[PDB]
Amino acid sequence: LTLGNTTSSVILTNYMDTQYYGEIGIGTPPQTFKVVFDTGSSNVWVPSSKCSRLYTACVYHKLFDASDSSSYKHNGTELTLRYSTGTVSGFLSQDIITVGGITVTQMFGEVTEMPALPFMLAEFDGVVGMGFIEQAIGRVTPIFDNIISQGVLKEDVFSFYYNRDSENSQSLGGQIVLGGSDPQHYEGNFHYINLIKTGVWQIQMKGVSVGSSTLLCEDGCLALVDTGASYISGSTSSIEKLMEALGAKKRLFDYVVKCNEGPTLPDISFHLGGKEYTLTSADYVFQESYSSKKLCTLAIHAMDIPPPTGPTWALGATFIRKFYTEFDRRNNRIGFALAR
Ligand SMILES: *[C@@H]1O[C@H](CO)[C@@H](O)[C@H](O)[C@H]1NC(C)=O
Repeated sequence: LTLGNTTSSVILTNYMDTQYYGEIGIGTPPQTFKVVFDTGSSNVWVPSSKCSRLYTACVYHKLFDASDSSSYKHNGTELTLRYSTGTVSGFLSQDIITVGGITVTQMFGEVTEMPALPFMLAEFDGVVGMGFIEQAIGRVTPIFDNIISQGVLKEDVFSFYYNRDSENSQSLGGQIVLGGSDPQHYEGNFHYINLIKTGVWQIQMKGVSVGSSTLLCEDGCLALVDTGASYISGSTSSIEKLMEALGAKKRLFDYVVKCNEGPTLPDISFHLGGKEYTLTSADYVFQESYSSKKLCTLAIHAMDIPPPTGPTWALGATFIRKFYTEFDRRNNRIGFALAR
């Protein structure tokens, strides 16, 4: 390891409280992309100029064109990246990547196959995996390990702030700090849990309360802390018992409640380290209306994550909006503080 004096921040955009992304530059001169920063994956990719326009997703996103980069280095190795909600495929390339102030030589996927569902619903183009090299497809070095290698970051950590959405332009959608936290977006103290293992941003969860009754994950279970997931997710069995306690109808791939019922829905707590992490109804309901004649989506959905990672709860954007999150690679722990 080597610690310098820099921290660097990335400004994020917030789309409808479901997508949080910022800007990176790839190549010389820079080609800019909107990318999700995702603690649940370890690869960088962006759509490629070599993606058939019969993939409608490649008609609607920014495409990396290697033929316009004087700093491109060929590799060409095929890879497939499986995400919870979809899959992309392409080949490895190397170029210079601009993220915050920071310039790093990085191996990434040029995606040539990008399915309409879900990528036509993406405001972002690509992904910067903030996971460990142990999960990296093609054993490629993740961008954060390559940034640590430079020895410029004050600390071997990064931090996520996800804001509530705005009707304003002037709202900061979110912020990643590389090498630190920003005390301007949290208050009180960080409270830390140690990872199960190095190699996955996953921690032990001791319980899940729905009011006063600890009626879920009663023994113990796993929480993946997933900056790239929109929702809080548990296992189909876990959720159908959560969603019974709340009084919510199962639809295709979300649960709903009558909009008028939304505000009187109970608190949901998550026991992590020595602290209860409590979300109000306002925190997990898309309160779009108060009518008995409309339906309102919950920001807790059902996801069966396959082994070895799973089966596990995932704490995504619904949870990070309330709790500023620090990802400590030096001490293999996660710190939560109350976001402001
Ligand atoms: C692709 O990259 C890896 C990573 O270092 C390297 O070991 C491999 O031989 C490369 N292949 C080509 C054809 O450039």
